[PDB]
Amino acid sequence: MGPGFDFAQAIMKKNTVIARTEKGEFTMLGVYDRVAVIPTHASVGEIIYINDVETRVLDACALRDLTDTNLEITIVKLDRNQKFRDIRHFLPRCEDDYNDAVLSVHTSKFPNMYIPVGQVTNYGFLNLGGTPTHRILMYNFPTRAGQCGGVVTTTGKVIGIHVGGNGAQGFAAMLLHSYFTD
Repeated sequence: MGPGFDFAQAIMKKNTVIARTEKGEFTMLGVYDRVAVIPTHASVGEIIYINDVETRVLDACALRDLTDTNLEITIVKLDRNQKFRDIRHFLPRCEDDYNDAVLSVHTSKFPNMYIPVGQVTNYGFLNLGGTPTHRILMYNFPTRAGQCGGVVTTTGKVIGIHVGGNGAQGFAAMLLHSYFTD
């Protein structure tokens, strides 16, 4: 409807796949080459389904900060025959607050879903499903089951992936450029 949704759509159409693990279907953001991200609670194994194709996982790393605190981001390298468009130049370098963000989801259950979530707070610490978690972004939308892995964007930046909610607020794990240096 506007330039927020325009940027979000451009990311969804070229840089997302549907990932299925034993824990469900997730929006998965492809970042560069065969490297993607997914919430750590997806519990990625040796094999994952990507757009319903059986795919070997070449490497998977559950990120933690240097306080050894969960970040709730898993980086996955996929044995896929095709590279993602490189979107690393759209990743923020530092922890920040944002105005006017969109949360975008693409699954069997929620195809082509775009939610204007508004102001995003650098929340920091969250007890997420009982796990102390750092680098959490917060937005005031009643997000629901099925939105995990959803991509959070502003115009020109990909800032996070949706990892939880409490019925009134939603929470995303930050994406930072430094996670994807190669």
